[PDB]
Amino acid sequence: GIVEQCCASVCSLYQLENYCN
Amino acid sequence: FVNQHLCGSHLVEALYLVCGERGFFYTPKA
Ligand code: NA
Repeated sequence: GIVEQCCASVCSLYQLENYCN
Repeated sequence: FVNQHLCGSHLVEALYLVCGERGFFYTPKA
């Protein structure tokens, strides 16, 4: 999920944008 | 500012800022 991708590892704009509605 | 380790309120603030008026879903567990 986003924790693994952005907290446990370095986030990206791509990943964050995946969670925008 | 997104290319780092973003945890907790920190991560939520990044979603908030990047998503704007679209909104986002924050599912820490799934
Ligand atoms: Na990552």
